[PDB]
Amino acid sequence: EEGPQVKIREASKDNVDFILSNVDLAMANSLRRVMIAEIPTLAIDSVEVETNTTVLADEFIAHRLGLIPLQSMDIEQLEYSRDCFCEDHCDKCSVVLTLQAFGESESTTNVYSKDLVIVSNLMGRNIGHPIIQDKEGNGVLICKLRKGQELKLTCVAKKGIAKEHAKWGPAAAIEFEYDPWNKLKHTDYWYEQDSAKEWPQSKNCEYEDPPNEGDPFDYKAQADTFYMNVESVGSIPVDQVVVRGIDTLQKKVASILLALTQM
Amino acid sequence: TLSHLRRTNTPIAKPRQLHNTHWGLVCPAETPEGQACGLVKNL
Amino acid sequence: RGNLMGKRVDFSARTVISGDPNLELDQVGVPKSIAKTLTYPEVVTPYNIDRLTQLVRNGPNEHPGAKYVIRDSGDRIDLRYSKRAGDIQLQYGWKVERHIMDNDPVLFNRQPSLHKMSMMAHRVKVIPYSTFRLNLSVTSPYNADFDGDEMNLHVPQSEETRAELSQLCAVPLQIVSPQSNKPCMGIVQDTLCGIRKLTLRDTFIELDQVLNMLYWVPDWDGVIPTPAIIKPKPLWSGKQILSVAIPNGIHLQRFDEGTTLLSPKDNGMLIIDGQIIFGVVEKKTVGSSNGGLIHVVTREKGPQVCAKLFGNIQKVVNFWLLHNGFSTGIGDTIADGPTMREITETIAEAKKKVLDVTKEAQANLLTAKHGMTLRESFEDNVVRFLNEARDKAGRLAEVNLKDLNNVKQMVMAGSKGSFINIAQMSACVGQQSVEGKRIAFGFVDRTLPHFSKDDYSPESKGFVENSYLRGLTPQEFFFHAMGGREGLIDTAVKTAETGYIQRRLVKALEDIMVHYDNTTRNSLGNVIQFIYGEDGMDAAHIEKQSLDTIGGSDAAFEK
Amino acid sequence: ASRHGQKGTIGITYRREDMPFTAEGIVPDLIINPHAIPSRMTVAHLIECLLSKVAALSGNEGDASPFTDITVEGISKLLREHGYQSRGFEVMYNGHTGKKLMAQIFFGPTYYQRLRHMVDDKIHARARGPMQVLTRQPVEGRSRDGGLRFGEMERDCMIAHGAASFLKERLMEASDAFRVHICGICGLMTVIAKLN
Amino acid sequence: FDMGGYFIINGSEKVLIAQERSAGNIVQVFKKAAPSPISHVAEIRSALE
Amino acid sequence: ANWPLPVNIRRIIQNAQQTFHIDHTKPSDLTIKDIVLGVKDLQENLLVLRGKNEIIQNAQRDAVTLFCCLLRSRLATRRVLQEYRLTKQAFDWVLSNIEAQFLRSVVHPGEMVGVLAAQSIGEPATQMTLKKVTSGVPRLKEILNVAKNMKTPSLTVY
Amino acid sequence: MIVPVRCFSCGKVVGDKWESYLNLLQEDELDEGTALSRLGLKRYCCRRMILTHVDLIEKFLRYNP
Amino acid sequence: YDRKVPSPTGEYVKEPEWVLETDGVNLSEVMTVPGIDPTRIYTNSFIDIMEVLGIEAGRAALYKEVYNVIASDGSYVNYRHMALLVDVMTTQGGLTSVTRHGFNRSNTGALMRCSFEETVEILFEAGASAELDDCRGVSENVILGQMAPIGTGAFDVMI
Amino acid sequence: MNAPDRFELFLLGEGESKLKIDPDTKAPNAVVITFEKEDHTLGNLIRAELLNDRKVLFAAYKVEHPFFARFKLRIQTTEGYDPKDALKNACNSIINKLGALKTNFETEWNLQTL
Amino acid sequence: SNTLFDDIFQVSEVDPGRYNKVCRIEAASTTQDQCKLTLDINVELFPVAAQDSLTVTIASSLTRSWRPPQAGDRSLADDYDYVMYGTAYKFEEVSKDLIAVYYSFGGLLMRLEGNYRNLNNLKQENAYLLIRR
Amino acid sequence: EGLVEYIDAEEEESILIAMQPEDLEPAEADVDPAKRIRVSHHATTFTHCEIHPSMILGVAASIIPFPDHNQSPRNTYQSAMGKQAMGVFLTNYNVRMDTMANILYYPQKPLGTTRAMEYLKFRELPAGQNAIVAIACYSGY
Amino acid sequence: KAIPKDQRATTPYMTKYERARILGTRALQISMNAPVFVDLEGETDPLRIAMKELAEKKIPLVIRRYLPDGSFEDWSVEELIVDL
RNA sequence: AUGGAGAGGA
Ligand SMILES: [Mg+2]
Ligand SMILES: [Zn+2]
Ligand SMILES: [Zn+2]
Ligand SMILES: [Zn+2]
Repeated sequence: EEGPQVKIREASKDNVDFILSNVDLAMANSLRRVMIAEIPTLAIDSVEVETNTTVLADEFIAHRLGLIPLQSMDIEQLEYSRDCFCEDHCDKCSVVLTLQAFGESESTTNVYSKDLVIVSNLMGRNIGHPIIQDKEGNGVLICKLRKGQELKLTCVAKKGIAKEHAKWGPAAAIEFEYDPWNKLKHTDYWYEQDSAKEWPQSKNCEYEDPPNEGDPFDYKAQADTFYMNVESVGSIPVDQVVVRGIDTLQKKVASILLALTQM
Repeated sequence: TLSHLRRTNTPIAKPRQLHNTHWGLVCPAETPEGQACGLVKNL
Repeated sequence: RGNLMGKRVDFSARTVISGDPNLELDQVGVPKSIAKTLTYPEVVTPYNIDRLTQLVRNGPNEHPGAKYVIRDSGDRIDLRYSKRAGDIQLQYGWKVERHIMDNDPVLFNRQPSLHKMSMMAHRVKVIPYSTFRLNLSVTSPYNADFDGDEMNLHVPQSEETRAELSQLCAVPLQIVSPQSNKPCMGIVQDTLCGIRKLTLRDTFIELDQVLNMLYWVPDWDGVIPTPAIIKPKPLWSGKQILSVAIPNGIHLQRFDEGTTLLSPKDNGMLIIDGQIIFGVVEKKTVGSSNGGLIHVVTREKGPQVCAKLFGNIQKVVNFWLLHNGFSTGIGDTIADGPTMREITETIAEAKKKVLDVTKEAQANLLTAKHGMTLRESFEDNVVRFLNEARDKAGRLAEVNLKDLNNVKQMVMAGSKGSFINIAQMSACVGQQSVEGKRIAFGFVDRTLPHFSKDDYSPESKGFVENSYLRGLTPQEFFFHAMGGREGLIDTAVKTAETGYIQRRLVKALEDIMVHYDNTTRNSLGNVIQFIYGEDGMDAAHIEKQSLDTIGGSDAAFEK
Repeated sequence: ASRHGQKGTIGITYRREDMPFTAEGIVPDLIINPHAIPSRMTVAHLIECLLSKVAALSGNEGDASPFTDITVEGISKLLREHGYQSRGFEVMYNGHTGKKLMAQIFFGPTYYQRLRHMVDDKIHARARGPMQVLTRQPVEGRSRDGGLRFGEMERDCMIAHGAASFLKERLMEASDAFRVHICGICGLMTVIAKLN
Repeated sequence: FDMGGYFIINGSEKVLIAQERSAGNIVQVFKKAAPSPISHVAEIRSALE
Repeated sequence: ANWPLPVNIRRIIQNAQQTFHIDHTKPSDLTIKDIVLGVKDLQENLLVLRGKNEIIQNAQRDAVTLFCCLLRSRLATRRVLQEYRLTKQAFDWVLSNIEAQFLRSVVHPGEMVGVLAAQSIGEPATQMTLKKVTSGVPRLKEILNVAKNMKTPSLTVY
Repeated sequence: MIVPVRCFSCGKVVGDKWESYLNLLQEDELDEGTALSRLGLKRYCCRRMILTHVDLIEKFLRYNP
Repeated sequence: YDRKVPSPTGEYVKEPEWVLETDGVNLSEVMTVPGIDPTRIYTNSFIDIMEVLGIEAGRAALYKEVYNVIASDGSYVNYRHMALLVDVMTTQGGLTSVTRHGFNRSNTGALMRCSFEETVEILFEAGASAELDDCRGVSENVILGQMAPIGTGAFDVMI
Repeated sequence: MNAPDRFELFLLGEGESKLKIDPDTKAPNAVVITFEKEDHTLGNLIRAELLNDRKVLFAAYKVEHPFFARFKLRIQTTEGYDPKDALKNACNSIINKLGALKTNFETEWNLQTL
Repeated sequence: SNTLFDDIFQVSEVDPGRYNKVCRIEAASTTQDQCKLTLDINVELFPVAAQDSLTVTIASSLTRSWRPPQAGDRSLADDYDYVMYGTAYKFEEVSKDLIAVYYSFGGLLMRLEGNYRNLNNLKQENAYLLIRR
Repeated sequence: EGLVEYIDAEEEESILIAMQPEDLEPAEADVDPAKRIRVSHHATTFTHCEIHPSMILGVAASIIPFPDHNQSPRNTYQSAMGKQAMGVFLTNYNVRMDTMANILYYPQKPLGTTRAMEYLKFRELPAGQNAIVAIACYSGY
Repeated sequence: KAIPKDQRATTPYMTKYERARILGTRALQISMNAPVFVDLEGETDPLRIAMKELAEKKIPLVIRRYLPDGSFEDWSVEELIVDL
């Protein structure tokens, strides 16, 4: 196709390692910012506690639930609770869930995210399932209970952005590097003897040419080819963090354009 | 709590100086500033 | 002395302070909740009403608002209760305690107050978050840092009290200060470590950036200056742009120790008309210095032109610096393989030079210097034998620190750091002293039970041969511990004695003002000086100026 | 404050994007100015960090014990064995732009503690309120919605500037004013003010 | 982990701080100032243990 | 030679051979009279002390004496025309300016100087902290105590 | 005081990995540096998240009511 | 010592001398010695100077001293402050101290000297002598809570 | 305690519009567009794209104080080009690049396994 | 609106006085033995080797906000590789019949020595410097 | 069994203590330049060698990592501060009742430890988080 | 005592204090809606009026200065020159 | 509200 040129080179359920060819740094970057903290997700945003005779205190669990990853795939057909025409939450905008556990055993009863339970009408949307990469099948580790210890919750999860708190962060760790052997001289390397024996090569170096000493500095060259990898918390599959990343940057770019027409 | 149980008070000719002898009996580092600096110590 | 000379007072406040790069020099970042509490009585006036009745309407807990409205009878409508607070018709004359607002004049303060400058006036920019914020530069006259300091703020309550604040006490009016007939506020840390950075000849800046920086200077005339380089690419030099922050008619001339209208070392500093011509910018220029840029721009342009100078030099340098960046790692405290070997020998000789003096003196061959003991001239010797070794090893390290070394860079910039700060870090820490003399014989005739008695050798008496980078040994440590403490002890006692000096010093002169016969007297009319300072002049407007009648040849004078 | 006199208060908070980033995607929880480093020669700090990076990577604990043979060099040789520049340096990229930082940055794990004294335990503001009984002067301490003492020493300051009306005002309408009655003769307050 | 060495009085934990004093029953000689009639002084703080 | 003195002359000069854009290959238009005689009766209105009587006026000649050694040394005829080729209007300014720039510097009656002179000495004493002389805070303590009982008394013979 | 859900700095989910961490040390008996690497915690901020955490909760359960 | 002094030829050139330095002070007898320049001899005791060479020359050393404590420390304070402080000490005739014995003795209003050290007794005997108060002092109008004759209140304003 | 809600970072308040456009009094043909509730994410990328546009004299942005999400983009264009149009195309271009970045990635994502 | 000086030069020194991007150039004039040059040359843009010969000009010609190109469709007094714009600050008598000028192209300075550039090299704010080949 | 003895200052005065048992008394006879420079074995008499130098330190000081790479006064500050460093002060905070008690939500055993934290129970009850510190000038906030 | 319109040493320059206190005293009067003696050129701040009132020397106040002997000198905000 | 002690911040 016409412009920017993605070459996927390593792909998993949670890592996309890709060259991005022919872009401004300004764009290669502003995509990343968006992938970090501008694509919506769903995570717990109101906890009502019925009973809590646990070691942990009320707002401490309340807070831990936030960070619990929820399948936000169809998140785009879920509304923002502040937008929606209800009062507090509803089944258009919120996914209620329940945590129930009570110690029975003599040997520490646990509470896992796998213990959570959808309670709102999903209405068919592929939403708010605690996401579990856990190999034995039980995600996170909410809290621990003694013999006689009870906890009874009702978390209403909402639509949000990592701008509005990094719990709604859909991305985790975004690797990002350009021009492997400072060909642009965008850094001055702190050295002690030999800049190049002291500072190490990043695997990215193979995919670009050496610098060939005898060549004089390339002044007019600019920023191309940006070597990235988006990891995914897993509330959105890898591809969709990038695709939605592209989309929502595209979206909020578009609403400037709209914004003019109103004026 | 630990530190505050192991404390020394000294009321009232140059007794603020960490004197040589404190070696390994009184802590060379731990002490408050100003007010009663080097008058209060820790074991 | 506690309920009359210094009373507790209304309309005050205090909070932790933090600094703020995009705040104006004469501004005081006042958190919204304090802004909500402190009032200024305003009289209802034909001019204001519309902005005032609005301020009532808003009520006492949404910012630009008010509590209490005062009437004819002098009653006191409380606006947090009262059946008529979302009402009220504002008659002329009435007073309307309002929230303190943007661009009010407040007295800002740090204790201990030991200045005119420890109490300034500021303009209240109101902000979120619970701290008072201030411009880094307004640091020195207040003596603040942000290790946790609290600061006071007092609010006038008459129209005249405001006058007196913004006409006498205002920060820009204090910029050039009578103390050392120099100015007291400068350019600190980042700005100063970055302005050196930006400015060295090797710093070139290409278009995209040079457009943003230019935008960043609020007083930009909106005219891109022609680039130094037009060739293969267009670039603008460091100096090039910053020069856009320097107003017009500002000529400055320095020269340093190698400097010749070409500044091969990029020495010195020439500024022809609002544009810099050569030399790196750094403290001596943009400091709190005597000849400095701040000293000039104040006298030459005004106070408020030079208030806004701090603003513009920072807004641009900050920005630059944000995007080049700056660090310090223990890499910066390593020094050459050979420079480490070369330093150790440089100690090891001061080691056999003490040995050899003690070896000499113990054999009664040491001559007692006039008016001092044998014991004394040997002490005086060995101390000046190990100081000359710290400095020699510290130098030998300072000379190895290449231009790219972040510590050596704040030393050149003059942002923080000294020589000795390097000498100790990378080389050897030097001798530890207490009571003025090297480490005592606390134990009987030895220093620590780990030495023999009568051991006057360097190590045994408190020389710290190692560097903070290599690490101190157990004794070295405990010796250092001893010095360290003697420090804290006086810095504790030093300051209590001082604040008493000040207290009499103040209480002695107190009533001395210049009278309308330009004479200098007290309350009784006992003259003290017949012309203030023997020349009639206020210290603010004085300046160092060479008198080129005094020096020079009898000949070259006639010539 | 870290762990070696190196204390400080938060000036601002930046979300993960606005923050500088190492190439592998990491971000700092905390940035501190390189200006608190040359003039308190807090050098342990710098080592700690470098050691704490290798520990977190290698997966063992760091032996920062005082009198040892642990060297910044041995620690370095170690971090090299492990893929990074052996002094704690790491090319970062400015958050806003994505443009490589021209200087490389010192960047590690560094044991850092959170002291008491948080702003909203201090933030105090007064504008009218309670008075002592004895003096009609305002009551002491922020816990009693008190007032700040216009100290003897700060009265010095208002005298310096020339501020006469403000000195009086911070000493009359703030604090206490009072309207006593005087006898044209003797010259005392022995007058019986039978006002009205 | 509570390590003790304190007392409990009216619910509050009070800790006794080691008070340092100058040791009894010991001989000390003190060179004594410029304007004194007594040049040296020998002194004993005498108490029954 | 480097001393504190009101009105920075050199920068009024720079701000003249800037303000009127002045070349260094073309003649002046000053009479040896304009220079010499203006210089002499600029002096006469650099007013610090005003009184029209004998004693006061003799105080005035003394309150300016030191500014004027400069004034004359930098507005001397060979220097004016040779070192900074002023013109008759540009000079008239450089003379006119110096007077206004001067009159600004005079201390204002009101200037509570006691409190000022204390703090100016007291503050940098506060920042004093640490070969055998009494120096620093302890010394300053003797001095102000009018210390009869001084720790380093000492002559210094010539 | 229980595992942090999700590392601070980097953002990744680490909570679900505490149990498996203990087991990779205690039972397979690998060194902590291997266990953390096997759990796929490759970044060193996501690493310290787990190695440094102290499961105090276990001491807290120990109290009665 | 070094000493910058004229060459005949004009230029200030470096002329080094020999200077001698003492522990202890008797001036009454060290200048009346043969051999020494008695126009230049200096004692760090400004309190000697004063009783020996006169009050006015006493002033100059009391200053030079104050100046040295400052400048040696690194600082610079403009002449006029140390001048005023020095002048203040010197102008009662003797060397009036900056303590409750010096400046606080001198006849100035009672309410004033009261707000320094000997707070109670100052008023006691000042209440015995039937002292009258000027009320021109800073301290006293502060105490009376009125507009103290200071900058803003030096003058007086009318129509 | 004085801290503002986080939703003030992308939600407009009462009366606030997404952009104000003003005449820059300094130069001619010069515009200073304020941008309530946005940041470097957007500002940076419009300024860098507003530059390849061969018909533009000046393009810069600046986050006044970072307590607030807002920024001033100033653009000066040629004799004839109106700056708004310079923005207009500057954005459309961005959207088209991204519209194509998306399809290209999508195409490549589909060929990979795992 | 026209040239102001012209000459070919021969470089006899390069100086990376601890700079990477700049060098100080000590060259002489082929022709007039009363002439030499001292100039800072951005060696990362246009490398200057020693033993080189370079052609130096002044002009003042081919001041409103610098425009970008679009002048990529405009004439430009450059048939040259390397070009700078600066200010003149001092004009020096080296006695004679000998005279020198000083230029700052924002910090990269210049020393130029001769005599015919009397009536030719104004006291001015203008001054370009064009180096080729 | 008499391998260890109790010494007070008065008696301390009459004995010679070794520092390192190891390096301070085998025979005598290369040296990694990086390791600090130590005096020597000098004087052979040693009645009784020291347990371990680090013991000269108190409860607050033995918390500081490499406190021997630090200009002294600094350790003293750190020493009065760690006493105001929020954390778990007892495992029984739920049950206990105090006018003021703060606990850190996620205490962490520091990454660099003194050998004496082991006995100080610090690793077990720490106050402080192992946060990622960038030393840089950023926005200058 | 007096001291006539002639024989005056007192500076015909306005002391910053004199001015700061006139600007205040006027800024007081003005804020209590006393009439204003210049055309408020879009200004409404009771003080920033009084500066415009003073730049145009239309303030009818007499600065009474005081010499130590008890004698005093009158000066109008007319005769008085505002340089600063 | 008053008196009195101790710890702590810059
Ligand atoms: Mg502080
Ligand atoms: Zn709903
Ligand atoms: Zn009566
Ligand atoms: Zn991580």
